[PDB]
Amino acid sequence: ADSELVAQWEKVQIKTFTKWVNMHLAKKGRKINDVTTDFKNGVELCALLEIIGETTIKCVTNPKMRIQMTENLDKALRFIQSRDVKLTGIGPTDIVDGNVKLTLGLVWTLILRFAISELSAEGLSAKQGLLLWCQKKCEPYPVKVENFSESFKDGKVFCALIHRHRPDLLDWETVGEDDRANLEKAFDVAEKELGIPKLLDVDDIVNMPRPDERSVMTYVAALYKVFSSN
Ligand SMILES: [Ca+2]
Repeated sequence: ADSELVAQWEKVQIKTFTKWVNMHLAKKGRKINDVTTDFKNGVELCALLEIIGETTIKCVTNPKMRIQMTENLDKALRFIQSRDVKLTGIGPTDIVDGNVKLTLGLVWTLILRFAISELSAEGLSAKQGLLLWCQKKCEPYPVKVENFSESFKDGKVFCALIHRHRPDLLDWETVGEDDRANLEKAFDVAEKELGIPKLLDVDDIVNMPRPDERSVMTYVAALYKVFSSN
């Protein structure tokens, strides 16, 4: 049983990555509907990189020629590899033409670079550090953190992550066997008391046999920032 739910994970990852883009685009009054269509001219990708890159690359803000959109992504793809990112096989025509697997692949490289990179340690993938991070925060709690898919489905781990850091924000006696209740618990606390938009749609977690791994990691990257000892 994979083919229909692989299509479902793609829908979900589009929504989560879109909402993750908007999180940064909102810091300047910008917003997009759909990451698979809204980077096709390069403007909002250049926009996003300026915010999270702390640079002013000059893009053509209302491209009327296909040439200008393509050149927009030239400047975008240039800057990304200036920040030590390996672009597997993504060129500008792949995003101007609106390819979904390569655009999601691009955005995931930005999430990995600008949201999770701090957790890679010379032989530890950024994914490895993040999970080991959660695992050590969740030792006190009756939860297993083995992955970023099934371990996060029922909501207890999102609550432990917040509770271990800020127990005034969340009561551990109120988490139970109702996944939707726990998920709404954590996402409404993080959204009101930590500054984190609801990048995960509760429907998309409760509904599927397990969540999209890269979506969950993106929300978890956001929790990781909000808890910085320094
Ligand atoms: Ca929904």
